[PDB]
Amino acid sequence: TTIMAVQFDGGVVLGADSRTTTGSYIANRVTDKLTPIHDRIFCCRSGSAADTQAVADAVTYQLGFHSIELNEPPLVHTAASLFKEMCYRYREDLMAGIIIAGWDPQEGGQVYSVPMGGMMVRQSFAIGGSGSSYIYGYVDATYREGMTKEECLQFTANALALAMERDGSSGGVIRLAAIAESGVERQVLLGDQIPKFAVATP
Amino acid sequence: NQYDNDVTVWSPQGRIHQIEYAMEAVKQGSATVGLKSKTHAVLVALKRAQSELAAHQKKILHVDNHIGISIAGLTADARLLCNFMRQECLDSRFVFDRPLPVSRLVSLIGSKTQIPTQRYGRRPYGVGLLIAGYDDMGPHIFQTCPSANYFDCRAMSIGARSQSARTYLERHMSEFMECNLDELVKHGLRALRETLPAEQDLTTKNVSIGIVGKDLEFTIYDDDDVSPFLDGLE
Amino acid sequence: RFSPYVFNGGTILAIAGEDFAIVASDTRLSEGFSIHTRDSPKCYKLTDKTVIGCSGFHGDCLTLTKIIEARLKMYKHSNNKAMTTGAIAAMLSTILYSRRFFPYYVYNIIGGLDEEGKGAVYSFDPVGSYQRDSFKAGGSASAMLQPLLDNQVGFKNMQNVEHVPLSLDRAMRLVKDVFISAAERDVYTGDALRICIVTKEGIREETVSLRKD
Amino acid sequence: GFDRHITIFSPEGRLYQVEYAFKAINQGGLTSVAVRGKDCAVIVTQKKVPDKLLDSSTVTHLFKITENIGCVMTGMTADSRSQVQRARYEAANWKYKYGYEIPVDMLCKRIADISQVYTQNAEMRPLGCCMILIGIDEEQGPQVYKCDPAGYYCGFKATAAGVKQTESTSFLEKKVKKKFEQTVETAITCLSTVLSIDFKPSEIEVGVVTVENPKFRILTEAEIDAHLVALAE
Amino acid sequence: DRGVNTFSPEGRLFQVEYAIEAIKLGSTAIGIQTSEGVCLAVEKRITSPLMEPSSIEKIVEIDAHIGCAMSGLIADAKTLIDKARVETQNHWFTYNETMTVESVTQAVSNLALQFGEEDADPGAMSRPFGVALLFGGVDEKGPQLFHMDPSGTFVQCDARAIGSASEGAQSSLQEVYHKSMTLKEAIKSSLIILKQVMEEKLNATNIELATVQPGQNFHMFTKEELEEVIKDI
Amino acid sequence: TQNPMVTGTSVLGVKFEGGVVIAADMLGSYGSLARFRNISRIMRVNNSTMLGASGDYADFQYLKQVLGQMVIDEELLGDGHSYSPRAIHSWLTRAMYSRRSKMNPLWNTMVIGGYADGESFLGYVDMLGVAYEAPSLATGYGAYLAQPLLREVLEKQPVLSQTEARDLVERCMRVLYYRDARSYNRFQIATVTEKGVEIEGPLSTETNWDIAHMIS
Amino acid sequence: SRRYDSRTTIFSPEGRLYQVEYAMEAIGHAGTCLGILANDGVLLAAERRNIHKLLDEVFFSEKIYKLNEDMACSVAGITSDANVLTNELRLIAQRYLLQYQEPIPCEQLVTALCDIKQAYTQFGGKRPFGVSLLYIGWDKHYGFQLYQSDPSGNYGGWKATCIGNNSVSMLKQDYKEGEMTLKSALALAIKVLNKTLSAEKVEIATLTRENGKTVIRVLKQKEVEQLIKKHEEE
Amino acid sequence: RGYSFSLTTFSPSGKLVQIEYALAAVAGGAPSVGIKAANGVVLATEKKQKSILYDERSVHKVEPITKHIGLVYSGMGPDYRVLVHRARKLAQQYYLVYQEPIPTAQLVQRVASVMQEYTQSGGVRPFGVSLLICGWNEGRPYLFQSDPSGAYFAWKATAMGKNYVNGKTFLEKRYNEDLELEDAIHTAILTLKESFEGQMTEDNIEVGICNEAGFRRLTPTEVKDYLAAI
Amino acid sequence: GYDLSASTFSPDGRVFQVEYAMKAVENSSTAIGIRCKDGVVFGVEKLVLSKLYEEGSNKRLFNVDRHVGMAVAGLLADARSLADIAREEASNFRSNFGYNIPLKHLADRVAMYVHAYTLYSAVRPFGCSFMLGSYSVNDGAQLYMIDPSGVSYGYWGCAIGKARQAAKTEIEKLQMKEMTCRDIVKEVAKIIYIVHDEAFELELSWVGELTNGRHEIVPKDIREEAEKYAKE
Repeated sequence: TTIMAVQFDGGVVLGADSRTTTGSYIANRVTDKLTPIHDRIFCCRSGSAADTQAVADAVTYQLGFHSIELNEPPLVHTAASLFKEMCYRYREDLMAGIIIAGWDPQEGGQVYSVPMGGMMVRQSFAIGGSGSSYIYGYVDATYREGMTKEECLQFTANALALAMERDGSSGGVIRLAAIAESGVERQVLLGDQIPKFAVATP
Repeated sequence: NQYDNDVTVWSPQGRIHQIEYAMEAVKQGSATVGLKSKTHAVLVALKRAQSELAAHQKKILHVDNHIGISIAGLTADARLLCNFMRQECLDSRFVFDRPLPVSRLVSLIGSKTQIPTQRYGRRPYGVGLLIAGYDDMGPHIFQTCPSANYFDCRAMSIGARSQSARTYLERHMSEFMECNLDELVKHGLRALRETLPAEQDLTTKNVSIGIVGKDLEFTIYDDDDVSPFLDGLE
Repeated sequence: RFSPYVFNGGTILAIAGEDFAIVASDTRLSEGFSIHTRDSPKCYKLTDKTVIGCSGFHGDCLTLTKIIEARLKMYKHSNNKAMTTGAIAAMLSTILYSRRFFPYYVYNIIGGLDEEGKGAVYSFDPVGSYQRDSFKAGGSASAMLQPLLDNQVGFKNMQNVEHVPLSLDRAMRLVKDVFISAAERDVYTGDALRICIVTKEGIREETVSLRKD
Repeated sequence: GFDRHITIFSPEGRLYQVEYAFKAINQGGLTSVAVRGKDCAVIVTQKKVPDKLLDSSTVTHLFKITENIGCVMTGMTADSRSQVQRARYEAANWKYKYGYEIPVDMLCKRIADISQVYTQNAEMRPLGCCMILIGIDEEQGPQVYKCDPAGYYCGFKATAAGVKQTESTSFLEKKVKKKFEQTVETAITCLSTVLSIDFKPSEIEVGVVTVENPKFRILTEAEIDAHLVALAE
Repeated sequence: DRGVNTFSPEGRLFQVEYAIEAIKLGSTAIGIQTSEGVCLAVEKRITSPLMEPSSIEKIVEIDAHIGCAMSGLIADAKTLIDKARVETQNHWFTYNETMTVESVTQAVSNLALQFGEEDADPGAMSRPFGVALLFGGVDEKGPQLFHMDPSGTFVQCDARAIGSASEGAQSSLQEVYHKSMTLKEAIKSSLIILKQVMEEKLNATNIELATVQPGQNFHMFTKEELEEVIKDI
Repeated sequence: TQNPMVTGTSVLGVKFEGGVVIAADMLGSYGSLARFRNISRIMRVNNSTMLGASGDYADFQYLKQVLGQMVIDEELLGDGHSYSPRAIHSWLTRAMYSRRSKMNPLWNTMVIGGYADGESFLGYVDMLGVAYEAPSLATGYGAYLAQPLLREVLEKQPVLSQTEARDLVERCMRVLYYRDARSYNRFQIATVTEKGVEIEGPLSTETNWDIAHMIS
Repeated sequence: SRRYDSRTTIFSPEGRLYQVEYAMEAIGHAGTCLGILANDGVLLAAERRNIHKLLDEVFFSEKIYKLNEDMACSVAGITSDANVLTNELRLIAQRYLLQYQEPIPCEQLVTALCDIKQAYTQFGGKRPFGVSLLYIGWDKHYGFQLYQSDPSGNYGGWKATCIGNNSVSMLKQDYKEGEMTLKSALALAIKVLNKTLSAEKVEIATLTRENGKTVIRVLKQKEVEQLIKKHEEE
Repeated sequence: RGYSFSLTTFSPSGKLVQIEYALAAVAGGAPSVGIKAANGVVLATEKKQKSILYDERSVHKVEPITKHIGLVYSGMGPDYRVLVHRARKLAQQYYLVYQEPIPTAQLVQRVASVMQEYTQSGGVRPFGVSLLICGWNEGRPYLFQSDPSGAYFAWKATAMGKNYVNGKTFLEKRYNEDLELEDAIHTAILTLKESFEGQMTEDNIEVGICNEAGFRRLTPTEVKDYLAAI
Repeated sequence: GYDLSASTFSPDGRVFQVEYAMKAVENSSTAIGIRCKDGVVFGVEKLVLSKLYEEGSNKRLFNVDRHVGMAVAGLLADARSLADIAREEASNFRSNFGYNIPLKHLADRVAMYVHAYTLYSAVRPFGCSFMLGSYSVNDGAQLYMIDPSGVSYGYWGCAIGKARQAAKTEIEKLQMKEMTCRDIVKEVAKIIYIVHDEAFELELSWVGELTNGRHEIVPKDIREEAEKYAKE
């Protein structure tokens, strides 16, 4: 479980690993922790698995009903706000450190973080999950300012490659999703597409 | 009159047909007069004695910690409304630990007596309050009504034949925003001394007044303490 | 998992003479090992003739004084008569008992004077058991001030000293020395006791400092 | 006693509230005719602004239930938005409760059923608006439905709703027995042959759905203007 | 008809001004506050002579130092006499003292104009309490009696008459009381009952008299005390 | 209690002739992990009152939306009558005591301050409801560390100019950078004066590591 | 609204109950099914609706309903209501078993049903249950016994009472109260029904026993063709 | 909210005024026949719309209750749809507790139980739909009819809706106790053919049978088939 | 007697408890609202009864959410009630969804509130027409007006009250689209002084680029500048 989301310019670039471990057994080698909730706004999901997608389709219900009620595309701040409320009110029963992203037409690239306690902050890059403690040095050192789509694509790609390489509860294919004006352009990285790094030998 | 099953119905012109008739039901009540200065607002009430003799059904009431009232209509319904107003004024003493401002007080009772005007089979609170208090700015005074439509007024009189007291008190507004307590309450009693049936005296028995404002608690003057207020011959 | 009480400390004393009631206090509220403030009174002027002292957990002391203050006001213009002192003691006994199963952890002492004029002082456990006395400090240095004015007020275990009734000079000098002694010996000292003293003509409030450490 | 007061049975049946509620949908009258295409359910209605002081964009009937279902209603417009909000509520509640997005038929069954429980219980009036609502599912073609204020949804080809309902359905019945994706001689011409205005592209609202693009689209004066100048045959 | 919470084309409620009636119906009671007590009396109007007259409770002691005297629609007061004594021992319980008479009279008169058709749970009241009564009581302020209405209006009183003799006995009582007890107000009040006489010359079987004096608590008079007083007139 | 909540560390403040200044570091420490750096813990409310937070930050976002909604709601009644910092302190006190009274407590421990009509104000509201007023406050480990520097100068002179108080809390915040483990470099300093609430963030601490090279 | 309510729970000025005696006239329109007890067991004797071929098979009829092993009931008046209440009272029977492990002596059951049916005519503003149903049963305490109730609420031991039209007076000149000998009770039942007839248009059902346990027979077809030829004159 | 007083009440004659009005609203409804047959039933009905404009595959009048029990109505339109909703729910309570498809008799018990309290209970008017029931239930088929009162009767044949006296007399004339399969369909077709108001269109009638394999609607190619075999 | 209950139609489909509420705002004073490109300007007629009432004795320009306004017409009790529950409604939106409430959703919400309140005999309809108005930085100067029937329309220059038969004509002849709100504050007095045909102690409030999404009673200077449109 490791999630990245980088606001590059205009839109954002997501990224998520793919394992669902029952402690020490990968129950699902291929899952999409990326999920759409309306059109452009995607939420990710970390921590537990059963609660967080009940939150995800609950806010697909509330955000979709609100968006059709306004006849306008909703802001990402709306979805992160009812993530703050829906995750905050049930904070002692949920392990859902979801970090969301999307392109609203009003502002632009927005990436919000809703951590395990349940709150809302806006970040340039966000990060969250089990393995998402092994790459604060790399993401803190490499992310410069105002990067473009291809270098945040490979930046999220090799950051998640480090985190899937070092965590045991994180691995498999990684899924990228670049939310922009022209819709989502998602893809997967199947094996050799992972930027494998050399191990030093002692 | 098929408009007798009637706080749900509308008369075909515009009329709701009995919560203006509750305004009749406070026209029927006893007369009173309140007013305000630049510093401290006063309340003056004459108390009807429909008995042997009595405390004459004491009108002006202690609600507060400087937001005093003057009822005029039903008495049990008035006491219910001032247990409401009293209890949540003390609740604003409890929570916020400030004096509850007079405007929010009269507005939320103006939303509390407005609910039975709305719904079914529930009479309006047939009582015309004449509340008066001293918040942060000048000492306000509010008539409110059983039609749940309060008025940020100055120098208002409500009750039986109180219109003559208004038309005295309308043509004597120029000597307000001055005129300290000793000469102000004289100017209110000679405003009250027109609702009486033209025979001579504001006695110490029936007149009970109340003072509220700068650096003094809402203070009730009963049978004894109204006797230092004495003047006028007409 | 939470421990909803701490012990913010403080020791408060009240003495009932024959026309007065010296409700002493202290100032320093503090838990753990760091002090918070040195201004905080613990004697609250309820009516002109009733003064509470209130020690223990400070937030629940505070809410308790809000409740007994607001219900004193709820009494006073429901009967057009002020409270007495014993009625304050009774309704505070049923306020303290009414929330028993998550109790008001607070030791409070109600001083003041009676209807006829003689001073009385009501003591309380944190669940509510009132006895009128002429002494009984309470709350942090409860077991320290008590044996002195068991002796210098009650005259117990003491032969024929020809004991005189107390006054506003002997009992005045009997409150300052016990709080400088407990300022030496207790940890929850107080730095400036604020003796809310009650009399027949009204109320005044003397303050004098202590061992500030 | 109270036959014409309460939604109860009079003698000979004929509870006298639903036809008093049917006469409520003719109040004023801004009139919808819906056209169905073996591949395109177009929507037509007329809409009159009073005084060029209304905002013409805000006044409409033409609501959007979801990304696949549109609707238009000709009743009293007070009772319209209370009915369309519950239809949006049951659409989103269907998508949260049963997975897939709701198909057009049992949506109209469900709002027909709450309109039934309006006209079954007393102490509530059956609210006077009928819901011409279109939409496409995966299995069948485009559909169109109308629940009345009594709850009797039918499943239509081409009815209409509002004032001049009978002239419209007579024109459509006379002009469907002949056999239309363009719907140029059917959709507007029902209005221009019933009430004879031969509209400029302001007063007409058109909402299409197509099989090639099932998203509900409300058209503007450009494309409806080309649609109107195509009436030059 | 019309309901209970409606105002009358005179100016007041229907059920309240109808509750002023059924006080003319029923027995008569009188009370005199003095400077050293308060006396209450009631001619409880025995119907037949085949029977037992000393169980028609019309002088009821709320507490040891509050005694009430009801009339009108009898036995409708028992719920609010119950509320009077339960509120009394609640006051003594929570406050450890005696009461006033305006606190029990304050507490009962809140229940008078507290009814209605559609309200909270059906343990509420429908009609107003059609019983006028007055609490003779002694306080630390003074002995006093508080005449209630069915409207919830309660007033200070020192000489008040209720029941059917609310005009002639009240006007007679208006001219015969100014000074103090000195043992003869209780003998100049049954004299007013002696003028009132309906069926029988006011012996110690048809009137119930009780005084509340500041030294004692109360004294519901027994038979030989009553006929000791009646012998003196 | 159940999870590694996202916390702060300290909002220390001092009043002065003029107004009152409070200061806090921007840190979202997820239990020995500085997960959130740029995170403001200084709430502005109506123009004469301020508000901090030391404990759980999620509960501070709950309090910033209920304080914000309450103060705009009573702000739009017109008729003057804004909240004196009496009432924010007392309402926050009754909110937290009524919150632990049902054993579902707010976990943050803040200090609210503000300049009223006459004089300034600096009040502490605890997790449990322990509320008071003080000439100078500090929350968390600042109450162990910044508190001696505050109640040393204020025992000498209980009168401060604005630059003396501002340098005082800058120096105390530097001390909490030196000793407190859950402390971050940059911090918002924030002052309310006669002209109102203003927040000057973010600042830095000039560190003095010159004693490091004497270790053998 | 109070204009709309039928006001069922109102006394007449003559003191009676308007919606209750309208149910008593509902019994006289449709109703038959007398019941006779003996020293031996008890029988119902009933009538179906009409001659209308178009009726395939009733397991039990629409008239005689089984309640326990030792009780049964028959129904007059409105058939839509009573079905509900008989399932209702059936529940009562079984829960007495759940409370006591007894086969519910029938007077307990009749008392319970009459209490809830009295509760529908007491308050709630609803219409009363328009059925004067009756009961047959046995307990170890008393003998064979039948009870009879009505929509008012009262009931009784009504040894030979019929319900519905053409009212039982002949039975109170013919019933021998001491001994009855249940075959002759069948003969008296087909006498009364012969004055007021095979099992196309009759429904007679008996309650008997063997060795302690009760047997409720519905008197299958050919027994009726026996008893219908058991006359010559009557 | 709500009324909590019954609007259905007793006449001074001693009868229910609302229920006879409900049977009037049934008797002004569309005619529908139902024929119990020796192995299976047939429940025909008449779908005459206003014009030739509607979708005759959209709404149904034959529609099952979840296993093998269809029910056809005559009278009010959507009150029927409520009774189908309640009937399917009651059949699924029974199926989840007793793990068999519901006996037809018990379904008619519970549907007649839910139609009773709308003759009482707070302002609701009775339904005014006298729908009739089918069902195979083990061994021999069943047929019933729940009146808007709440009564129910089982038989061999009936009609309802418009001019149902002619349907009951005509089915009393032409019925045999062994008359079993498609001959019942035949006489059902020539019971609706009796009036129909004209021309006997296959899109204006629909039938439903219970031929020992579950209730099933008949496809429109099968009714027109026997309309070719008239 | 097909009157007196909102759950009973006419025999031609016209719920009389709604049109009796509509004339119940036609016997109350005017309150005009004029949209322009930088915001919406309100102006309310006052019908000051005695000298005893002071300035702003009854507010009729309420505000709700720190940007939308409440020019009301009918019964001030009912209008004040739906004003405060509009305050609670934007409170639940801002607390619930974070984003500041767009006005179309608030007008549809309060609109269906006061409409769904006219479907029952257990309530009366409201007796108060009222209008809203604000603009976000990308909204446009949205205002809506709501009848006691519950219908809500977007307008430009809507006017409710007694003399709306007069008031709609001048707002129609005033140039509507392209002027910068300060002049129309001034021009509002010309409408109010024309439609008052009898103390007319009027009151104005707006939202604009001089306000940045707020409300102010005027500030107070046009009250001595738009008073100088006497003699017209």
